[PDB]
Amino acid sequence: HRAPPDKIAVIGAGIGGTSAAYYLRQKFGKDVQIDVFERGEVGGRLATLNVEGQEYEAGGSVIHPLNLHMKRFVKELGLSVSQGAGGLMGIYNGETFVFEESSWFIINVIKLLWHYGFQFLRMHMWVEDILDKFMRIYRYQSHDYAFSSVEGLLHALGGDEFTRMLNRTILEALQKAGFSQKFLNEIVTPAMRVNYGQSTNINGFVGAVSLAGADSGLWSVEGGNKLVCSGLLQASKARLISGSVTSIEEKTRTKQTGGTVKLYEVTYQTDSGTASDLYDIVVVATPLNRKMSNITFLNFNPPIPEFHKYYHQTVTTFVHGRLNASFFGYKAPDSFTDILTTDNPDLFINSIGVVSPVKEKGSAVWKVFSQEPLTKEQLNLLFASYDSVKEKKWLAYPHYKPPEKCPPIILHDRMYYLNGIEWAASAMEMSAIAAHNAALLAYHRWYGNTEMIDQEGLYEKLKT
Ligand SMILES: Cc1cc2nc3c(=O)[nH]c(=O)nc-3n(C[C@H](O)[C@H](O)[C@H](O)COP(=O)(O)OP(=O)(O)OC[C@H]3O[C@@H](n4cnc5c(N)ncnc54)[C@H](O)[C@@H]3O)c2cc1C
Repeated sequence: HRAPPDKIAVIGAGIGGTSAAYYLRQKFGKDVQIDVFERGEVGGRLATLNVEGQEYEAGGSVIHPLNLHMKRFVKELGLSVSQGAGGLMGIYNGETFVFEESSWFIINVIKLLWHYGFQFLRMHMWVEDILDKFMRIYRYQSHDYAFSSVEGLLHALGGDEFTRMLNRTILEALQKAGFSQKFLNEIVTPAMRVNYGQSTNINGFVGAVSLAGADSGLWSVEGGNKLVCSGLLQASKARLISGSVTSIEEKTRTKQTGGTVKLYEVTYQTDSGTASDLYDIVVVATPLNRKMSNITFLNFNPPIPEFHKYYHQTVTTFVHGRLNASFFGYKAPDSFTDILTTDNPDLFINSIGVVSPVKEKGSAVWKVFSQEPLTKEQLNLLFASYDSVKEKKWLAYPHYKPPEKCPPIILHDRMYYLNGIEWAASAMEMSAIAAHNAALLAYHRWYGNTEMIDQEGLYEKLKT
């Protein structure tokens, strides 16, 4: 038994930050002060963007059914789900379509059998086994077990298989599993491009998450994914502070009872000028690039270990206007919503797809993933006409460079960093798992419940 903490800072009003605030509240009780910093708008990558009067998801867009944190949250917050359908889908290689979906599902079955055989089925079954192991996390989190390291977490779910996938490229992985060069370049690679704007040179684990994201049932939050952030924030009853955190420094206190412990001074800038406050615990729920969150770490002993890592640029470009169906090879096209690309370096886009707005109400609204800002020439070559154009540059996810070691969860004595998780998978639910885990870990670390940390073979014992 020990003194419960007075103040906790959470840096970042992301889905990660606000999820932390929520779970912290659940572990430390109503008493503890929780402050969430946000230099920008709540939601971070779950922003929207106004296009001819309506809001569209510009960052985090869809949510899988096995995203239980987001499911439980939308339920608890009483938000509505925009579980819509989609449309038609094709893969372009820079000459023609290696594959196009038909209106008859049986046609599609036939096409995919001829072109790929059972590889469609076999990937499914390989992915299910990965997912199935991964779902163990919920049971462990519902029983409050924590993990000090993204690797250790994965190990606890899938054992060595999962830690080896992290160090493998999803290409290596699927070749070792006997998937064909054809299927890898025609199916798998486009999926990587659309999802993570990178090729099959990304973490096997990320990649398998990616491939479940072609599973069906998908949905989004009606009104914006970013509502989930503000909704949790409210429901956690944390104090939201608009300011760009600049610096974080250890100090020593003096508990009335002659204490001598280590606090963290967080300095942040606002309109008015500089301001600061002292915290017993810190959770960083933003990436630690100097381009993404300029926090300086002062007088630490020992120094925070190396989270130095780089994210990948993806530009979401929205266009109200009609496509150039002839730029993909149609001439007189009888009658055609999403185009994915193969890894052809003559292409300048990752994907291009008609979108619906967040609210629920040709020449329509399109969404273009590109590595770089689209030039006038490329917009013109892309669309016949366009009334309006909107574009956000998004350090969106890691530049997965396997083999590599995920950034720590523990930066210091009582300072935790959840965005390490991205290097296993960048997704909404992944931020939620990390936040949950980060909260548990901090709690167990504060109260010294070492029986609850880094416990292996949990699933067996927890299994009936
Ligand atoms: C283009 C795109 C598409 C995506 N599509 C999907 C998808 O289809 N499905 C899915 O599940 N996920 C998707 N994601 C991921 C989704 O956005 C998740 O939210 C993501 O894993 C975490 O992003 P975040 O900013 O919400 O969280 P975090 O990165 O954990 O939160 C970062 C927060 O910290 C704040 N911050 C930064 N610096 C400071 C500072 N100095 N002081 C205070 N606050 C600071 C930021 O403003 C932000 O709010 C997508 C992301 C992008 C960019």
